[PDB]
Amino acid sequence: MKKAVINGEQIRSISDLHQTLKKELALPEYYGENLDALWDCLAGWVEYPLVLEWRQFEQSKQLTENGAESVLQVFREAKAEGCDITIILS
Amino acid sequence: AQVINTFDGVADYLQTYHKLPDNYITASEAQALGWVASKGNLADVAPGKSIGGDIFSNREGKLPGKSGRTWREADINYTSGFRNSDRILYSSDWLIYKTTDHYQTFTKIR
Repeated sequence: MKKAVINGEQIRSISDLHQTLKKELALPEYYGENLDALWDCLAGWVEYPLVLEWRQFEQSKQLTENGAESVLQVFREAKAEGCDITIILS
Repeated sequence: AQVINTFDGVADYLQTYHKLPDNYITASEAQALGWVASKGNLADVAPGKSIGGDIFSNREGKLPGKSGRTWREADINYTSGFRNSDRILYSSDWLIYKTTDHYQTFTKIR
């Protein structure tokens, strides 16, 4: 298993969110920091099984605009397609 | 015969035959052959193939939408190992775009 953790209270912008994903999922250095790039990396880069623990989700929405919800939805759609992703929302 | 994997080769192929060249396989087809993306073993389970043909959801809305139009994508400049940042994007009505910066920017090429 690959484990990824987002501490929601430390996310102060959409950039912080994408940089945290880049580290936690061990993404490519070319990572495009956008929703199509995140989708591509779930589809054809990231290691599975994956466990994403996203804490303080509400606080991470505060400073990312609609970024936290759209990123979460990319993970849920990937899971819906069969990627072995376990999502823990705290 | 040429392994067609460049922006121009694949774009011309798409417009000419309305399909990708035979060296493209979808992510699900590659996984059925044993591809494990984090291992970077696509050339070992499917020699000479590149990932391509999956639905592209245009999540940042950078490509133009239209009633009835859907998009797909394929990898460009890939030959073996881990995937790169280059992709061709093509619509159901044969518009063709590319990205070389992992979907940050797109250039219309057909």
